[PDB]
Amino acid sequence: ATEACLPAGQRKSGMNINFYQYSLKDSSTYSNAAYMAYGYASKTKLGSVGGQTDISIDYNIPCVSSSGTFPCPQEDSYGNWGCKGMGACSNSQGIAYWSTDLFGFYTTPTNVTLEMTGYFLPPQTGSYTFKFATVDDSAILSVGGATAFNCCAQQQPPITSTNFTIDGIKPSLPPNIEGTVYMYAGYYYPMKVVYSNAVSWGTLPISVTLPDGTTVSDDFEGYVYSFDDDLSQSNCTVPDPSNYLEVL
Ligand code: NA
Repeated sequence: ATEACLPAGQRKSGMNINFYQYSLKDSSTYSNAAYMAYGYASKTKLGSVGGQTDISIDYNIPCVSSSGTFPCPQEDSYGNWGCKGMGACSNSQGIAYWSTDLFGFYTTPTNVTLEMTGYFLPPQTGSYTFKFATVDDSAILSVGGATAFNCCAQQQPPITSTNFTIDGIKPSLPPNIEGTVYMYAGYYYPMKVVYSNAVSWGTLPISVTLPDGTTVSDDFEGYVYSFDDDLSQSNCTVPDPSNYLEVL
């Protein structure tokens, strides 16, 4: 069974996002499981935002044209280089860019690592299939109190588990990388996404298919929550929700 939790403190809507330094055009650091599970936090912490319910990433670099500067959808880049409907671009694909596109935090989405944490609250008991439609550049998803982070300890340093629910670590990988978790209604499941980009475009389309077959994509409002740490809440961890002994 996947470990879940019952935090007793004030629930907040959305995930916390911590941002950490990642070097432009470093294509090797994020290829390692240890880095993606926890090593990212040994680099400089850039900052954080909270309360985020729209969690998909779709970062497009600028195209500087005489008609102005506009983000170029990845699929519209061509040549050496232009953007369809904009002509040739005067700016490089290969430098850092500053934007608030990631969760409103002003940083360099071209080169950054971020950690999303929160608790997923299943409305229905059954099999949930999480998916990343594509990954630019490297990402993991972990679900469970022994795999994502410890119950009632959302804000602590990362745990060392490499038992990822979705392993999207840059070796490129196929599209539509998926991992399934059997979940019991009403229990709060620790959830961690770590995402990294080294250059240019960044993409992580996150979705989950519910037991009833419906798909929730990008906007996880009503499903994801945060709690401030309470390391003193003795009963918080539920190692096997299918054998929890009290009334939920
Ligand atoms: Na990229």
